[PDB]
Amino acid sequence: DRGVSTFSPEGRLFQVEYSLEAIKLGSTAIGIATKEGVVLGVEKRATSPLLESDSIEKIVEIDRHIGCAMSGLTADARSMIEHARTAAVTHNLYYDEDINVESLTQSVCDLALRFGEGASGEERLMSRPFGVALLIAGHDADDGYQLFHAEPSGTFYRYNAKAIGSGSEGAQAELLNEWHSSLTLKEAELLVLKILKQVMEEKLDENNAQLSCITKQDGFKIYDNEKTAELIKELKEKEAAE
Amino acid sequence: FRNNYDGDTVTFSPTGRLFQVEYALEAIKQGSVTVGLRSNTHAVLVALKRNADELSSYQKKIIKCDEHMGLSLAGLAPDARVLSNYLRQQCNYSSLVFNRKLAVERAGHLLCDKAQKNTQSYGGRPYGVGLLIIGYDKSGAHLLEFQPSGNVTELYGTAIGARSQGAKTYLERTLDTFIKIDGNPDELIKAGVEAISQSLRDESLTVDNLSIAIVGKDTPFTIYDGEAVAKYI
Amino acid sequence: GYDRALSIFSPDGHIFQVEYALEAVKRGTCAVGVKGKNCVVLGCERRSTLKLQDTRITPSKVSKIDSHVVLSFSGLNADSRILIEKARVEAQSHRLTLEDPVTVEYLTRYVAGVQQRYTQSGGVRPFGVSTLIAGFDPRDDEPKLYQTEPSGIYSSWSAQTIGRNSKTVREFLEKNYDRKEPPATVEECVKLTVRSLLEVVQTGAKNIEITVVKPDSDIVALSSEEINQYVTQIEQEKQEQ
Amino acid sequence: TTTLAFRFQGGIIVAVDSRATAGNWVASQTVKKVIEINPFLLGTMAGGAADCQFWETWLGSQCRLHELREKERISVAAASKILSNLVYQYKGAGLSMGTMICGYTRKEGPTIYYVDSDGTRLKGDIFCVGSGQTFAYGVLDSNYKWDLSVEDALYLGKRSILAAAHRDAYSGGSVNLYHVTEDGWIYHGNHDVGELFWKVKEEEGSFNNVIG
Amino acid sequence: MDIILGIRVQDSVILASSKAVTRGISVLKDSDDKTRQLSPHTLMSFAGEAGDTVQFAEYIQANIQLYSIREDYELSPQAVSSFVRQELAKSIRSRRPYQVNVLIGGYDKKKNKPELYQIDYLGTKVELPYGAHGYSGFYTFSLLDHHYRPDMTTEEGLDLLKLCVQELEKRMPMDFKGVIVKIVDKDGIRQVDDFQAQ
Amino acid sequence: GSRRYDSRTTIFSPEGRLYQVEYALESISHAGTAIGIMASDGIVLAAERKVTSTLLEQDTSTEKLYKLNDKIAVAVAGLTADAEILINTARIHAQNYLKTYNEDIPVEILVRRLSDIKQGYTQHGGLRPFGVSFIYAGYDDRYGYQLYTSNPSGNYTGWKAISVGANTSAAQTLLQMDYKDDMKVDDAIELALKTLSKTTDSSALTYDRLEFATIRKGANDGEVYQKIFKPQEIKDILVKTGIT
Amino acid sequence: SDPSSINGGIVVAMTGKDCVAIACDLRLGSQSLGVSNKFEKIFHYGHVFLGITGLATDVTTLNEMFRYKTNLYKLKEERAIEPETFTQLVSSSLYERRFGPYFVGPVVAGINSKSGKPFIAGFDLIGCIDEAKDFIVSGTASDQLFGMCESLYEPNLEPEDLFETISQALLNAADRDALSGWGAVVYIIKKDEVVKRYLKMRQD
Amino acid sequence: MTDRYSFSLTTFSPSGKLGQIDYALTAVKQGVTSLGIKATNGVVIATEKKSSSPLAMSETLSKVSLLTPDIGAVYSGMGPDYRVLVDKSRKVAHTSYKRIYGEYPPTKLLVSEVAKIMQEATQSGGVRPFGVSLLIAGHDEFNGFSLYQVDPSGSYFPWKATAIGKGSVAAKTFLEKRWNDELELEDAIHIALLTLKESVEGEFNGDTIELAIIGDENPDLLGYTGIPTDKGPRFRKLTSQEINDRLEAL
Amino acid sequence: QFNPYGDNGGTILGIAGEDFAVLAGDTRNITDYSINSRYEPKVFDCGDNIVMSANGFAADGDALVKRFKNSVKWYHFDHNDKKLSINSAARNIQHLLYGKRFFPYYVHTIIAGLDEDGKGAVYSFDPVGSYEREQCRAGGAAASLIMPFLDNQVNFKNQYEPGTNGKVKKPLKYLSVEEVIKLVRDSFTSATERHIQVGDGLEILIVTKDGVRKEFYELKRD
Ligand SMILES: [Mg+2]
Ligand SMILES: [Mg+2]
Repeated sequence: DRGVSTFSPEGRLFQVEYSLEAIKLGSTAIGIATKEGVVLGVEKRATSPLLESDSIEKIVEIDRHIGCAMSGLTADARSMIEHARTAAVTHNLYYDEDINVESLTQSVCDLALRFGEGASGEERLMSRPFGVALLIAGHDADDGYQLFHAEPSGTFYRYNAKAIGSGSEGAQAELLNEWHSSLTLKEAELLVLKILKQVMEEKLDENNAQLSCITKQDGFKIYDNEKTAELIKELKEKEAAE
Repeated sequence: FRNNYDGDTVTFSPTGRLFQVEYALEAIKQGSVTVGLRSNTHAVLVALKRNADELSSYQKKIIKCDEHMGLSLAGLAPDARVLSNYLRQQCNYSSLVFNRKLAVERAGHLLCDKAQKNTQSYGGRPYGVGLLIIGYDKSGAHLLEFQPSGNVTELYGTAIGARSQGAKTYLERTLDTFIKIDGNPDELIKAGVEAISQSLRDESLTVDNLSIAIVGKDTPFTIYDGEAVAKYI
Repeated sequence: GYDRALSIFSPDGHIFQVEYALEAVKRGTCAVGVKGKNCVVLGCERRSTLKLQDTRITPSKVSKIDSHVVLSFSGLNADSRILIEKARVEAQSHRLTLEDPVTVEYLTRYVAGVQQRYTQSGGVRPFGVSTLIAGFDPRDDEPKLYQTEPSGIYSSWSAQTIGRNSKTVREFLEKNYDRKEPPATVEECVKLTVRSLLEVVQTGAKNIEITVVKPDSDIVALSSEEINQYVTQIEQEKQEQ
Repeated sequence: TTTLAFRFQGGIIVAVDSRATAGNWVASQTVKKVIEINPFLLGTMAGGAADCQFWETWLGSQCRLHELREKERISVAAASKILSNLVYQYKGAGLSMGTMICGYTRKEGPTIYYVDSDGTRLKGDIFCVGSGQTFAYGVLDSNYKWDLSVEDALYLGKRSILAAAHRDAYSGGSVNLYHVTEDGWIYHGNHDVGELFWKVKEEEGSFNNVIG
Repeated sequence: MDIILGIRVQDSVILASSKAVTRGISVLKDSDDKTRQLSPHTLMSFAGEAGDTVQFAEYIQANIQLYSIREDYELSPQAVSSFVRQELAKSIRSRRPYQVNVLIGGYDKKKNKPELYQIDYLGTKVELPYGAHGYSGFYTFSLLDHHYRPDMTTEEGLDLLKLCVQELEKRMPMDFKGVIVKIVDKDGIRQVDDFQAQ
Repeated sequence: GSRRYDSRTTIFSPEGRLYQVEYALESISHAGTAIGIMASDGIVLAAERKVTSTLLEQDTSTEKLYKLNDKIAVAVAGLTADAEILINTARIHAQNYLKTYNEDIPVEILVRRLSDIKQGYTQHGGLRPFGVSFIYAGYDDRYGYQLYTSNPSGNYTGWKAISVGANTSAAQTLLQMDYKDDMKVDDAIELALKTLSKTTDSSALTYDRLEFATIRKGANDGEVYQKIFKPQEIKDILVKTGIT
Repeated sequence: SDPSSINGGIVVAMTGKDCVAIACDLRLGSQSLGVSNKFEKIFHYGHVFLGITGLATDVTTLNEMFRYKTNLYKLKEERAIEPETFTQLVSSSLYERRFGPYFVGPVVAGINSKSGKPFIAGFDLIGCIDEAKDFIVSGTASDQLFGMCESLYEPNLEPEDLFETISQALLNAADRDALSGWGAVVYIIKKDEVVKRYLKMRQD
Repeated sequence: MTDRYSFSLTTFSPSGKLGQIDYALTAVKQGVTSLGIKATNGVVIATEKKSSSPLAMSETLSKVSLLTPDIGAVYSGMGPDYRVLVDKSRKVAHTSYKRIYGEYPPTKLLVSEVAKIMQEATQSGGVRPFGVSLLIAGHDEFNGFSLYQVDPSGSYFPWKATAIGKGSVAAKTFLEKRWNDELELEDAIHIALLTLKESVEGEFNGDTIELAIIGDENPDLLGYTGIPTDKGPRFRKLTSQEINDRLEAL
Repeated sequence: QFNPYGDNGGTILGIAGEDFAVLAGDTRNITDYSINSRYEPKVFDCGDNIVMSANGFAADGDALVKRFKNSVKWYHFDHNDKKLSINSAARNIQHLLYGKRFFPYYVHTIIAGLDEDGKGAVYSFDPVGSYEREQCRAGGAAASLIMPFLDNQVNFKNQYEPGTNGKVKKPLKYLSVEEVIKLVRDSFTSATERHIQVGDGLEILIVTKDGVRKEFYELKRD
């Protein structure tokens, strides 16, 4: 066999590509970023009807001003979120202010490539890349509402909207069309909800799709089933026309 | 063949090649393009930033290391961070412990030595990014090119990334001209932009697309992005 | 010193050692847990590689992590011992520093994280175990049932099972458990648990062991006999037809 | 210093003075000795300025983390034991702090814990802490009664600090009042002893060991 | 110091411990419980340095509770004590020894007999009919040396404790604010809610 | 590199089994048979020795029955050296428990601890397991007479009668045949011997090929006595039974 | 502060004609306050006896430590440890903590089961070994004991006689020391049997 | 850099064998013959001095080594592996015994110690088992005389007599006839000499035979007089001359 | 024994105005009775419109100032060129200071600047981190002399309105930069009259949205 930090003849880190694959099998997560907030919606994806849908945590709060949606081997995200939280709280402690979302995100990605078996570069103590990707969305005063996609490669990009997980290419394509500067929080909720509907195998309802948003006024809010259901209903009608 | 000797950086091929290092060099050729060129008074960096979708940002490719040094990256960004961060620390140490601005030549020497450790050590991995370094110091303007192999070279100018060869040849001719652009910042930049355009194919360099950085005599390493590069297209 | 990456990614995005650990889970005896309206029952079938055992001493499948939380598993028996102890300690530690016993969820999240951790640390293989952790949160009466797997993933269930033939018994539960009226009593819940177990245990009184957990530290393991009574009355809700 | 917090019918009262001294030198009279941790948790400070400010601001952080981690607001018991266990780890190094962690939670109700740098953590209904504690207790204990009205409580806590501010050289500046209820802490002002003493003397007719 | 007395009657162990915590010039609390139940039939009383006191107590509690669960059994009183002694004897040679003194009163359900052990911060252990830590012993041991009988009832032991308390309230300089009494017998541990006036 | 020569001793097969453990068990099955039979007033441990000769000194020999503490002993099946390593440490954990609590260590605790040391080699470290299996015979105030068994996977269980080593299925079947809840020590010995007699891969069961041990709680005393039978006594107990 | 004088206590042993005896007092106090009337200081591992004076917690610790060491010794060597050998074990176990000693003063008494000769010995807190043919003294009243023994003692006494000797020695020496007394116990050791007798003495 | 070989080099094969151990036993097989016979009043261990050239000096190589003044060891297999085992064995006899009890360790215990080391080489990460088997002979006040064999697996067993290496089987067979429990040392020496003769291919004399005994106490070898408990070492290496005198009585 | 500490005298004063704030300090540096320098500045511009002075043991003051500037350098690096607000600089310093709580930076520090709203701000620290925002504060040797003056002349303490039977406090108006500088100069001349460590020179750093301006006045050299 060969090491875990070996480069392919095409100039890529195997384990990184491979984890990126595992990420392709995850529940969809979509985030859209508007001048009124950022929406992050995800597909619960219960593997049995006896599983209590509400016990599916795929959208987490990092801080009052930063939320996050995951996609992939969701158990791998626990230590990432923790680090994200501690990183933000700690920042508030040392500087009496909120951490910039980029900064928070950047801190999370610093973990990414810290895997290996004695890689003479520092002390990399993790046996394999994270098998999950995150959608980090939040708001700070300097650069407004922001959405970030964080991959196990250490790179992260800022998107006006992005989809990760199984239905990514399709959803991404749809987003690409529907998105525009002057969108509104509700419109966004809808698109996420709509596009989720599309790529979702089972029929989207309040117990399998989860929406959340983050706004300057109220912060990271995970939408309660009842609020989301109303939107789902508001959608069947918007779609059931033309 | 290859498949037997490319398993790690601690193995030499029967030709005397280090494949992991070579494979590392490839991620650079995969990256976007960036160009560096210096006169006798300024050093500029122009780099084409690369988005992922028409719905995303254009990956930042230039990093300020000190008030007198900075670099544009080509390849694996993380490795760029790790390396620039190291360049930031060594610059800091010189200021703090000696009250001396770090010599680009020395900064170069230090980068080479850092990469080399990941090209002779087990379980480690070469860095996967090339770097264009510019800076002004006690001996004028400088531009340095860094490769994961550990090789660093000082040039009047150069370019790296996909299609780099365009600009690299362009400058190779444009030399006698730009090296004489003394006391005129905007021109060198222009020269840079022209050069960068020699390695294009996609679409013309735009606002979200371009990234330029300049350092010089009475000019601290400053990063110009978008709204401010408009006048340089 | 030993730090070889054992759980690693393969060309398709799978972590084999994690997946192979799931198999060792499938190879272990069944365990079921179903929660009532004021309780939670956890049943387990009994192994059969050799017999002439001393029923008195052998570590049963259901363990108390604390006076109000239990954990049953399916998988490498030895592997489970480590998770239990580690869970117990944290059960004590939590009491010491928060001055409040753990919630089943906390305890779950704890055990879960230990599993995840072993899937990405050098020198170790994942735990070949999956668990059902149930009980009631301090001062609350709403029953708790959670399950964890070698990947480290976890979540809750109205009823669930793990181990060999869990696919078959799950079905029974899926059909016989209505979320509109969970087995509203210790008795019917036990029954439903036994019925489910029967479908695969294959008529064996001494082959089943059931445990019931009620609020406020009331945890009781049924006698070989009381279960046998359930097996008996149950074979009648099949024979009277 | 001089700080108190006591429990009663309408909640908890927390009143502290605001003087900072460097020996006999009055370093300041505008120090906030109450740190508002979360909308239902207050921590009072007494001892080394830095020690308290620092470790209590920190406490605030650890409290927040708990929120993020468990989704539930930290109890006063747990909040307090953090500070306490922290402090106990540093036992023997010279930390100097005496503090009270007051707060309301659905589970515990109004609650007050005294935690000092020696590692003593105690639950109780009335605690006065600081160089002026005795002075505060004197006044506090004699007029304290469980069935006190919120208004009277405020005044009493206020008055007690006044007391200590007068007699204890090391206390003074101004009194800061806080009311902790079922719905959180409610700030009830900053009162300058410079003016409060005189008003109280005239209206109440006390402090007759002074003329004016 | 604070008061820690313990007296082993025929079918129980009664621990009496003072209700005051004083720091400097003020009595901060008048209702402290200087006791922790190690297990349903084992109670430990403690006194010493400000923090070390509860910290050591709760630590020993945690450890005994854990063992209780890992084995679904209750260690004999004698066991719990030997355990406590060793923790102490190891502490005495650490960087910062636990400066705590404890009395352990437990009902040994196997032997069906009450026991009382006195252990000091140095890990000095001894089993006794009655014991005390601090200055209290200086009065009570002679009082008990005289009024104590091996076949006393729980009630007789309580009255004996009463005498002790009285002598202490008469002759000790510090107002310790009374005591909290607890009886450890076959049916467990209970606190005599009626001692402030019996 | 170095990874090149690593066998990965703690990995899972596609079938969720542990190679090294499974392979160790196999090693053990070629080992002399050891048996443990629990009575109502005792426990018998008997073992058949592997590797014999006219010249081997049986007098001062003990290659299969070891004393862990005054109330517990073990019978070994596997590599004798790997055995001694685990024994020396088990003996120690016994003494620690004693010092700490001043009570002899409960048989199961000792057992569980040993089983935990084995499970380790199963999950981390990258070392080969110990090719050993144990039958523990012990007494304690909480459960009295106990017989347990542990193997390379670190799993343990309790038994009324059991065997480890070569021919387990044969012996087990014979034990399931003639064992009954209300047996007695002198009878279990006989059974133990009979069983060995029919599983032996040799001609006849001789004294020099056996190791016998009993843990009796004699009535006229109180202290649990551990008697590791001496050669002459094996010969005797053997004649009594009639194997001769 | 002097660790060796907090608890108080004494131990002494003498050798006789095919016998040895070792005795001690039962006091355990905390400076002036007598705390226990039942604190024995003589222990035995098989047929070897160890008396330990000094700080109680250490006496206890050392006992537990030598039970362990002797227990394992028997399991590995398959015979019970002898005096001559246990002595060395004691010495070395003591020297092992040369710069942070156990404040104790052990005494070893026994009869070699192989040779049958009487053997006794004492050590300072760090291991110096004093092997004497006559007597060994130890404790807070060591001076007193040395006085008694040195005078009272005479070679080859019979068990019955030695018991007197050792007893008077202990008894009297204890009465002139504030920290000792409160009961006494004497062990007469012979190959075959060992008899333990308690003594009646001043309870002040 | 650094010994990254932290995994076992001896693992289990699917047939339950420990390859490296069996292999070490083969290496032993290829080694010269060495034997040990136990008498009622002594023990002798001997072997052949395979002078690997006539230019080499035989005496400057002790295949028979004194471990303590009452214990010896001889081997068959890879000499270097042996030499280092003697060093360690000699050290352990002090660190784990004479420095704690003031007396030398008993044969079985010392043997027990040696064995433990060998075992470790069978399981520790990064090493290969020792390619030797040893015959350790000694005496101790409480066990009398003994003779032990220790294999690369780390197993040891006591013998009335045995031989190891090349001509093991033949020798084991020759001993089984001659041996009996009333042998006085001189006779065992004799027997050992005979047994050795049959394995020895060419020259046979005191310059090619290394035979040592563990017998009576020898005060003339103590080096000092004045202490009546230390009676003298029981291990004696026989001289060339002493061997010949017994050879000339074939 | 080696005494790791020393005292280099000096005195510093900071005053926050409505849309400015100043941080003045004397220029003398001494040791025991000798003058080390008549001109060795101790009030510096740290970038981001923040002036700081850590007065006491110069070695420590220097080390502190160095570590902070650098903290500002890295704040830019790690947080994409964001400007360190004064409140944030303060808290940062608390940590710098408290990190050495068991081997303190024997200094009394102050920083001045404009807050997020543009209003003047001064913050002062205890050698181990206690800090607070204030209207004015002096630190160093002549602190005890100057402080009372400021309470009076800057905060108008004890001053009441004429003819009100002392029942109405003087209107708490806010001084202009011009007045503030007058006060700074007086506070310093006074301090130089009575303290042997204060003198030689006074350097004031004025801070407004327009940056940082430096003013320098001579003081008595005896
Ligand atoms: Mg007296
Ligand atoms: Mg002058």
